[PDB]
Amino acid sequence: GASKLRAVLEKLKLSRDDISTAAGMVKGVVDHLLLRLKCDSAFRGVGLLNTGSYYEHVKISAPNEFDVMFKLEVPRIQLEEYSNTRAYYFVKFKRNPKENPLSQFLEGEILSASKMLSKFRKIIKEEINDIKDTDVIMKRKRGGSPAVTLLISEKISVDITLALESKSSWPASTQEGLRIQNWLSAKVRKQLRLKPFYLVPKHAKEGNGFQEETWRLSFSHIEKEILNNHGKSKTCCENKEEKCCRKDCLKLMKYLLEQLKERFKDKKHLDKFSSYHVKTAFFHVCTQNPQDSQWDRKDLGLCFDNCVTYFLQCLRTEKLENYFIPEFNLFSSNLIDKRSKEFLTKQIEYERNNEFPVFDEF
Ligand SMILES: [Zn+2]
Repeated sequence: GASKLRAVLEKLKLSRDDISTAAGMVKGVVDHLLLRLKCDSAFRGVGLLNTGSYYEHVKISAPNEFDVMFKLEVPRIQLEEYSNTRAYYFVKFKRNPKENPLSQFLEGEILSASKMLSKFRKIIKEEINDIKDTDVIMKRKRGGSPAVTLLISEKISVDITLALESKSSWPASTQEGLRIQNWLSAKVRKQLRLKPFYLVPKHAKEGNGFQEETWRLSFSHIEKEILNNHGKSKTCCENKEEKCCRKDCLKLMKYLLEQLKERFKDKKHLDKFSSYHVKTAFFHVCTQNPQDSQWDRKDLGLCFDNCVTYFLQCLRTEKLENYFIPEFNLFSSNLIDKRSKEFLTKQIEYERNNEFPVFDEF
């Protein structure tokens, strides 16, 4: 019916106009840090990957939560796959034309993420002390995950991820991924694979067996491009007659998971599940439902139910392929325990049967 769902979207947007003030505060700090990082020998070519102000909001429940990614271009990269995981690689250099300033970040022959991150945190920490025009402090240490957490005016938090940039062709593991031919045409897919790919140092809970010095592929820039150009029609959501509910279904699905995680934060068995699992499942639904008529504004309740049931199927069958790397199973028994998915399945099933009481009125 979406009468309830519409009411949900209306309160989430009222908080995003309040964000614009804090968004400018993020940009000011980010621009300042980039200025210093460029003055460093190793971080000479750093910069923002995508739109700096108002970057990713992993939490939509928390407007104060901010996510930022820094790109560092390194040419002539030799990627060695780690144990056929297909999502994690070792970074090596080729031929050594001459020693690079990045040689201070490598152990043995592989490029160490720990060394690069350590100096990265030190340079940032040095700067926020020299900033008294804007009250900022650094959080420590969040388990060791690459994200550096800063806090502006004691209310908003900003996570800064350092990523490597490669303008070479996408790895072989992404060959059969990004299947958007029926949805966004083979031309667009081909254009997207011409874009550079990115490497991100491993998570806090990696989890083993990981050598601790491997890097994970990142295509968040492609995901954003798809989100802003989601329609089968080139004018989708550019006029009143083509206002689909794709983005809304993604928000509701992300907000559902967050509300569930907040509800069971004492057990910490929904913490493995992140907004990226939801985001991954959503892209698959878009692939299975490429027509814009399958995402009509009037069928918001019906469209959201499809996203829910598909996510349920992914839990039961324990299959959730990475949208770019097919052989990478996000819901594999090695990444998340089976009891966790069954727990999440039961909770979601309860929400579907009782018209999602966790959403509203609140
Ligand atoms: Zn649209």
